Amino acid sequence: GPAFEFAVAMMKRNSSTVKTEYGEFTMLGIYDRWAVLPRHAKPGPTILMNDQEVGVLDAKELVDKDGTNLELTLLKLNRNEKFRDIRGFLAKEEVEVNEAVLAINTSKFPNMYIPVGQVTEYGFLNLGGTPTKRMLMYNFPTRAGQCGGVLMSTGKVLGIHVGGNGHQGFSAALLKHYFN
Ligand SMILES: *[C@](O)(C(=O)NCc1ccccc1)[C@H](C[C@@H]1CCNC1=O)NC(=O)[C@H](Cc1ccccc1)NC(=O)/C=C/c1ccccc1
Repeated sequence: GPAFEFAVAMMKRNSSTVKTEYGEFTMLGIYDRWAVLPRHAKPGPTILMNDQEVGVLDAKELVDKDGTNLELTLLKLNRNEKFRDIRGFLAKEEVEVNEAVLAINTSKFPNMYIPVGQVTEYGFLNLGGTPTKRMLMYNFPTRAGQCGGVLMSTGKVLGIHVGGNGHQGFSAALLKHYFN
């Protein structure tokens, strides 16, 4: 109930639809001109954000202290408007919750919300041939076009949807320290 209300407002204020050469994704703006996509979106020097061409000043593919994939890319966008600052909604470590909502904002899934149920710290996953850490898992059959979806509970932005095996979905935990 509260989590859906939270999700809808978060998506209205901070999310957008992006197209790269690799597809269409939900994008979440974090603060200032820094946003996040799934790594596999592979943003080039320009992206389409709500159909408008926007320059990418800088792009950072995140890894842990061993070089292990986190499956997030951080993007600094060449634009006047600043994102509302949502770092206070990001945890310091992986959040487990009993009820979460996954929010999608593309041309395909416009303004769609999915109650995924329980979110568990899955940790390690071999994600399409790549060893990947800090995965959050939910037992909903997510499908192609949901990448970049934003995983939320009431007052919490938990992670970004980056993959699925047809039966379970996985989110990269969105941690506060990535945005210091
Ligand atoms: C998203 O990337 C996605 O929704 N992409 C847009 C898209 C639209 C149309 C066609 C194809 C893609 C995708 C979400 C998955 C797909 C099935 N269910 C989901 O929730 N994610 C992937 O395709 C990722 C891509 C990837 C991740 C990391 C590095 C490089 C690429 N791959 C997987 O989820 C693979 C999973 C897997 C599981 C078991 C065994 C082998 C592979």
